[PDB]
Amino acid sequence: ERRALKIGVNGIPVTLEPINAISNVGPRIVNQIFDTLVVRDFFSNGAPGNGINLMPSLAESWERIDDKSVRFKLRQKVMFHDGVEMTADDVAYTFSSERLWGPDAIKVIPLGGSYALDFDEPVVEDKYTVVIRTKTPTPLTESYMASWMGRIVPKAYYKTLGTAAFGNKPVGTGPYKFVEFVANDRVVIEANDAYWGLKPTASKITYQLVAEPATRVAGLISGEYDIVTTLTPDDMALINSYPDLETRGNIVENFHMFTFNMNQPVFQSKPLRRALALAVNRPLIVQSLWMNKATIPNGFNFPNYGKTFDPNRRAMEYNIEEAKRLVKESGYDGTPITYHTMGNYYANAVPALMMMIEMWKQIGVTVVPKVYAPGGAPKDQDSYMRNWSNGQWMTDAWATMICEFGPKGQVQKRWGWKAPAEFNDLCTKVSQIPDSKERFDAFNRLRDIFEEEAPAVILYQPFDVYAARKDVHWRPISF
Repeated sequence: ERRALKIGVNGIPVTLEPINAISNVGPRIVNQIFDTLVVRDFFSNGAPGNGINLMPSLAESWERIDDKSVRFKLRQKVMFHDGVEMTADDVAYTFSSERLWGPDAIKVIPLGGSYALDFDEPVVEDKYTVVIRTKTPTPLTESYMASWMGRIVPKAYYKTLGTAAFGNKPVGTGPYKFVEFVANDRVVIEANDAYWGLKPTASKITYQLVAEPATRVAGLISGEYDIVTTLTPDDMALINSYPDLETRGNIVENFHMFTFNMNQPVFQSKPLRRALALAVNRPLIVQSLWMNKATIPNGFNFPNYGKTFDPNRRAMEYNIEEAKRLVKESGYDGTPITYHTMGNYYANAVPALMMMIEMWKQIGVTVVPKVYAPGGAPKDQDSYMRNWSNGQWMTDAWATMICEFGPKGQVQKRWGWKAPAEFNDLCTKVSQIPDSKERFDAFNRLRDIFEEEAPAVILYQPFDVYAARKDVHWRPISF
């Protein structure tokens, strides 16, 4: 009745601490180990997979008290995997200054600051009642608690171990409990039959890194894997020709990109960054490698932003006449520039890069691929161009333009983008005003600045494909 699942994955996260595991490969594991206060009903209001009504989870109920404060009434007798009962203390600690958004917390959850709402210290009213507060008004508290920032950690155990060591031996309240983590290789979790919710339906889950997609497809065909991730539309015909197997594909609320180390002199200024951006022929890449199933957004602008999505925004520019003119202006000597990619951690990363190398050769720039295996990431000083993705994890344009690219983010702080002052002032402004024409127009100005500055270059939203045995009716890979 309960089988051990073997999942062939594109990558293994560097840690299982839930915030530091935020990546394309960590949530699928940490979402089984941990729970959130509330969850999104992805099928609410007729939504075919990405709906937004919030439903109870670790919180049985919740009440917004005012524009800064939300009271959560917690489920009782919820046990962490080590037998310690979850209480309001744990929830308060999860969103505390000490763990998440204060100055010392920034050092160990480097991105806790940039991804935190403007929290004030939570208040514990009683064993099962906590109030989550913000120093300034924000309507996002409740939906943030359903996000990948909201996974609840055990205060005593986490504080004792510290963020790094906790990430190697995580304890949560989720339906599966930690067994093993071998860096760059596998994670094993096992059924938690003390789970407060529905009993787990698998006895154990092993996430095994299988770097090459063709090896993952061959492993599903041979029965070595029950489920495999991060395939492309091109793999679908072969898999679906096996009656026992099937594929599932969808546009995901994530965009692939390439970006730059702007601490490097070659990328400290926008001309050469923008030149590389304007030479990307996105429709050709989508037609060649994605069977025309990947979507090209009209800027840093996605429908899940709701009131801050602009359906009439212009397309991102393709102008090799201007790209050639900007290469000449930059004084680009012709020196080869590396583009680092961890194989096909991102689906079609290497074939899209090879097509972009040809496009960049056509505008006078020489880009050379530097393909590395998991754990072989270069030091920041050795990184120039690289690929990345951003998951659009809020129903508001604050994520990821402000999270990642704003003044508190890693693109400016770690990777050296010296953003125009109007950009950082607009980031500050949008975060202190409600949904309105002012806020909507402000995000459009930020999008315009993003395209002019090219701290990153959006490629497309991938058509993510996974595959599985038809007789495997539950798949913990987080669509």
